[PDB]
Amino acid sequence: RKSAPSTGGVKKPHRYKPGTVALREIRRFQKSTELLIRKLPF
Amino acid sequence: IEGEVVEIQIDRSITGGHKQGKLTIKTTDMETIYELGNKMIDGLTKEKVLAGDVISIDKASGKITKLGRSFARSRDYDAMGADTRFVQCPEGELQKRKTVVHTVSLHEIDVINSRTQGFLALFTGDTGEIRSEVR
Amino acid sequence: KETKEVYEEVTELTPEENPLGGYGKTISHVIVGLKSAKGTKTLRLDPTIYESIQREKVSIGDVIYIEANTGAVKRVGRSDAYATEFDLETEEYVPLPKGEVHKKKEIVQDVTLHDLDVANARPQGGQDV
Amino acid sequence: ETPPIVIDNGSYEIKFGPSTNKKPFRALNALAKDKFGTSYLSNHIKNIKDISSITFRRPHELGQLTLWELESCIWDYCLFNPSEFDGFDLKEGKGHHLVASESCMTLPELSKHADQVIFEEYEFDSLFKSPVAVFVPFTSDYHDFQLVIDSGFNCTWIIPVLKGIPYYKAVKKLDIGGRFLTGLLKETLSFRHYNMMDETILVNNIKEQCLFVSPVSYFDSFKTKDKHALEYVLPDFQTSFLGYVRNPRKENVPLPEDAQIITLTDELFTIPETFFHPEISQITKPGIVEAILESLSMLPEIVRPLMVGNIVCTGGNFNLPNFAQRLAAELQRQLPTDWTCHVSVPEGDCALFGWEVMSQFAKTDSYRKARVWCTKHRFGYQNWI
Amino acid sequence: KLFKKNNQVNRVDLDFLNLVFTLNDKDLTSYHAEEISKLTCVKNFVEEVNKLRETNKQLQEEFGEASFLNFQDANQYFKYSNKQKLEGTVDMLNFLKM
Amino acid sequence: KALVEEIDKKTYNPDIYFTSLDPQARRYTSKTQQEILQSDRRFMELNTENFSDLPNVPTLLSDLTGVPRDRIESTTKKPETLREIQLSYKSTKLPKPKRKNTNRIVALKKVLSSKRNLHSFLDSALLNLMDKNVIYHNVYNKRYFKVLPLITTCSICGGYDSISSCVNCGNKICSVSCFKLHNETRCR
Ligand SMILES: Nc1ncnc2c1ncn2[C@@H]1O[C@H](COP(=O)(O)OP(=O)(O)O)[C@@H](O)[C@H]1O
Ligand code: BEF
Ligand SMILES: [Mg+2]
Ligand SMILES: [Zn+2]
Ligand SMILES: [Zn+2]
Repeated sequence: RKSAPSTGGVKKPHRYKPGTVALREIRRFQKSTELLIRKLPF
Repeated sequence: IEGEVVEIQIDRSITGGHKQGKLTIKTTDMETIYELGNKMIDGLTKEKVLAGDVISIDKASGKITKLGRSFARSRDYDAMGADTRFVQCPEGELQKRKTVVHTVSLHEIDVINSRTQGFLALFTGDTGEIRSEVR
Repeated sequence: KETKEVYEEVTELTPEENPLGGYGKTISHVIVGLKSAKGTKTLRLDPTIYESIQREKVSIGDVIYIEANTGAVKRVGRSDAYATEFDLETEEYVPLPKGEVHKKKEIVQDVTLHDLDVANARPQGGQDV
Repeated sequence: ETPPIVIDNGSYEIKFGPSTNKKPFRALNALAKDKFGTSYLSNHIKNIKDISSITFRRPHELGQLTLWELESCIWDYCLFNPSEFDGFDLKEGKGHHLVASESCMTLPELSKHADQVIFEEYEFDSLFKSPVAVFVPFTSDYHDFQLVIDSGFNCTWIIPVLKGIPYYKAVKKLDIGGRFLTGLLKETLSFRHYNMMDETILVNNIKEQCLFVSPVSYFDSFKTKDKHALEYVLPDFQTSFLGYVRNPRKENVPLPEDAQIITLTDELFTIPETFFHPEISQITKPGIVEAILESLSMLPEIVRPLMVGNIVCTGGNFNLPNFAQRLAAELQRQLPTDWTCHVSVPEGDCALFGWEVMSQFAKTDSYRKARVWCTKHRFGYQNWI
Repeated sequence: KLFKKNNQVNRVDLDFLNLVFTLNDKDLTSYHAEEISKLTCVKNFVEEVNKLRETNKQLQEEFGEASFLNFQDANQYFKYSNKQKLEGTVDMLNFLKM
Repeated sequence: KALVEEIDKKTYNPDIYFTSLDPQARRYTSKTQQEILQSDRRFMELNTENFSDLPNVPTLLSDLTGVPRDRIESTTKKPETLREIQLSYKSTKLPKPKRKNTNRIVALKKVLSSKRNLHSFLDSALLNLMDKNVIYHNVYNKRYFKVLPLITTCSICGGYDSISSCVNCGNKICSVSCFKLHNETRCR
């Protein structure tokens, strides 16, 4: 025989990306200018 | 190895092991902790070592050099009544291997070798015709 | 010239009793073991050597060389096998000897009769008067 | 056909070929489930250009071999394809003989099922299976008493052999094996560098090509690491998929391949030290020396020095350099002066050594005795206790 | 320390050679001296050194000075324990004759 | 020592003299399962060759060993094999018996299955191995730890010389900088 079933069908590489850039920016650039309450209520 | 100590831990013999010991030693820069060596309990109990003094240990010799008390903060150490010669400021790092240069003459060496305690003969002058083969 | 057979860590030690007499207490035998490098080997001996090694103040786990000629043994030191037993110590590290359990070596000595007769006349010993 | 096909069922590679050629062929036994949309056979994994996205399901696990479908597919792709493997052709094998290799820890159910699978799918008229240690006596002419170490891909084994027959009462196993060097190697590389994911061949080939085994202890290795360093370049997954070896004194290639030069001074020696002092790796494994001394202690004193007198090694764990002299120095210790031990380990290569051993065994009368209840008195190890 | 380090190498025991004899005076007579120094020299050790040379020959017939250990003495361990004793005891009796 | 010592007729403890000088809270010298649990967890990780498989590793070790995954993961940070062997090739293998159920399996389980798994293999009841482990591993004893147990080389800088241990974590440190950052960041 060989392999009658399978022969692939679905494969997908993924995971990470959104947080990597944020962490590299944080490590290579400090963070400041924190959140302020909405202007119109004040 | 030198550095200011805080207290000394000397324990007795119990079922689990030989003894218990954990010396915390402080300096100007960084402060850590070490453990006993069985013989070191006897070495530290030989003299009444006060807690919190700058004492140096050479593991190659094991000789305690109680140069002075722990400087640390002198607010509690402002009225010793002389003593310790203005203690000493801790140097920080502890792991140090410094060479010792000693100058001696041939007479001292041969006098030391001659008798059981040649230093006393050196300090008294009773060498008494040292033999040539030693020389 | 003279040849010498010497036996050189220590695996264990154990004495072996009723003296069958007016003596207080003793050991019929003493069995010990030496590690060395070229294989280990146990050793059976007389409580005299046990007494001598006790006077040498040697730990059970330690490196020991014992003289077969007369039985004189000195503390070689803390062997390298039991390194960093505690955080801080003072005993020498004494790397374990590389050789057979028992070793025979040839010794050649050059002396003068002047050393001989002064050695003969001068007394020796320990605590004797 | 008297000469059989020399099939060596191995977790990493299954050897095959006729019983006549002097060079056995290679075929990796694994599936490359590539995440990018493709799947490869047992011999289509070395020609792929993307590695940062893969997750394989090897048929061999910690216990035994599991994925029978993959094993059968690899078998029929290997034997029924003569173009890929020159000189390897067999259509059914009704009259062909077969030799198989498997671990000693095989369960009776596995033995029955596998032997029936062979007998029904391949219809081999005669066959014989035994652990790798049983081939050592076949090296009368065939030997009687040897001590065999089977440092397998899954688990390392200790086999005492008397009268050409294994002594399963004192058999010892130690899981420390292949499967593991790459483990702490990758863990240390990840701890000292950035985080790399979805890769299984970088660390394995790194171990295969640019590591060795602990000159004599941890001390020599951990100070001599600086002077004997080697900066293996990690193949950046954006453009590259395979790396090469570099050393500060014999630079093979000095060009930065996608930059990122990794300095491998430390952690060159961890796994080569877990074989004796796993406490460094924070694992409670005994070690190979403790296992062998325990097995010898269980063995009667009449037979103890005979097994230590002739030591042999089986498996690919000894392919890497700096292995024979360390084990020789170790066995020099432990054993007292009363009993003397002689080192006769194979010079490195062992899978091919076992292949040659079974090739020789196919040409002697030992194969004609226990050749085909089948898993009981011929493939069964109870008659050899 | 720099001096008392070669005593483990070049030390020679003059007492072992009986060269400190002056200190060993007040414990000995001669009626045992000559008698033992002759009897142990010839007749007490003729039955011992020759017997232990016979144990050397026994080792030789045992296995080729341990040459045929894994092929001849493989299945017999009692002869192994005889062979460990023979050469050791003959070397010890050589030490005894010295 | 100085002559004449004053004793207050209390304490009178010639050998004992300390208060704690701990900076360690717990009892290091005197009064486990965590060690063996982390050992088996990091051993299964030692089996794994993938970092993307690391999330899947606890599931595999829970399925293989049989211990619940949740408790092990919280604390620490072959019948099954026969099962997927049987279900793997349902279309090919034919499990037909040949009297094997009453001829060999008894002594087979006596000899091979005397210890069910690797954990039992390393702790066999036919002889002693844990005490053998302690005897061979001439590094540390059990229970009463008179040495304040510690760890390996410099974990950050990669240095080798002047190794020592931080007071709280016990994480080994060497030289400076890494000896300082592995103390400040790992100050527990
Ligand atoms: N480069 C290498 N370095 C270290 N070990 C290796 C290397 N290559 C292969 N090995 C080891 O050699 C072992 C050979 O095992 P094998 O004989 O296939 O086991 P089995 O006979 O049970 O199939 C593998 O399990 C792996 O542990
Ligand atoms: F399983 Be192996 F590498 F032979
Ligand atoms: Mg193999
Ligand atoms: Zn560091
Ligand atoms: Zn800490």
